[PDB]
Amino acid sequence: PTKVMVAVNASTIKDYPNPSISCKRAFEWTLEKIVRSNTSDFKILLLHVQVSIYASPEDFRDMGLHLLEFFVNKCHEIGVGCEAWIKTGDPKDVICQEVKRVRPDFLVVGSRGLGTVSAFCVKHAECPVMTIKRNADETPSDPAD
Amino acid sequence: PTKVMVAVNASTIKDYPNPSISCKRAFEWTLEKIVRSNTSDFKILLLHVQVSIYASPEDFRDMRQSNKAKGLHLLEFFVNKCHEIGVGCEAWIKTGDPKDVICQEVKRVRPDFLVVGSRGLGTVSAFCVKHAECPVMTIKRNADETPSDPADD
Ligand SMILES: Nc1ncnc2c1ncn2[C@@H]1O[C@H](COP(=O)(O)O)[C@@H](O)[C@H]1O
Ligand SMILES: Nc1ncnc2c1ncn2[C@@H]1O[C@H](COP(=O)(O)O)[C@@H](O)[C@H]1O
Repeated sequence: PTKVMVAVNASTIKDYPNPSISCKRAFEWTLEKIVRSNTSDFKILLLHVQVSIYASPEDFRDMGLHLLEFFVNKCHEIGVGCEAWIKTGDPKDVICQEVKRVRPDFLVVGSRGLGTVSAFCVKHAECPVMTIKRNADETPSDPAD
Repeated sequence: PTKVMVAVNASTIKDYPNPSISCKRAFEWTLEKIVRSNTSDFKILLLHVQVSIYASPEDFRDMRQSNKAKGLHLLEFFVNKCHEIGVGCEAWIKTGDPKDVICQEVKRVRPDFLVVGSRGLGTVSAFCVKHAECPVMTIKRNADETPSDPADD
């Protein structure tokens, strides 16, 4: 079973807990075009890298995981096996550290196509890397978003 | 069926008409890890980018070693590889600057993704990842087939 690591992160423009447009597209494309209906031939490894006094009812209302849950649901829905977890530190380094630890067959990263993370992975990950850029119609006017 | 474009080129260290170590690794890896036994779920699109008076027998040997011929022999190697395991394929040659042409071909043919080998030098693979208008899979060579000078392919 081909182990596909998918680096997933939060959106900075879409409200929380939405995944970034880039990693969502990358994830969905991978399921559409790579996994297809062959759901037992692949295993998705979802990695997200992450960087008390109460005085009124209001303070209780005010009071990474929900991201992972979005993708785990997507996998469950079409029946692909997955494992999802969080590690801490600099995302591009940690992704690479996790590639050498987990040894997935390849790494999927979205990319905003700005020329940080996706470029470093391609350069340094110790497995093949699939870089997926956003569709034109879902690319924000400012590509950095 | 997922259209997989695979950019293939000739080796400069291996005698002709051998594929480069990197694109060979790239192709074989894709068959092994992506296509697997599901040979009808994928279609391989093999692209090679290529960069008359005869006076002596030697001129005919040269012709047979031209880029055109280096090109076709290259395509035939991969088409045989596809046919052997029963994966549908299409293979052709375009002319010009390889990185530019690969990208032009991506937008013309519209494959679901592009597979390129990579020597891991930090020319072609990095340009594709940056510019191709489809997903790009970059596959580097195994340690044990990487020549002492990584520029060699
Ligand atoms: N904090 C993170 N944790 C896991 N993956 C990340 C993280 N940040 C970025 N990525 C990956 O990098 C992609 C964006 O790459 P880039 O545009 O080069 O920053 C996202 O689609 C993710 O695949
Ligand atoms: N003439 C060419 N035609 C098609 N693909 C090429 C050509 N030259 C290089 N490539 C692709 O670029 C890869 C090498 O990438 P790089 O080491 O980054 O130059 C090869 O493995 C091929 O996948």
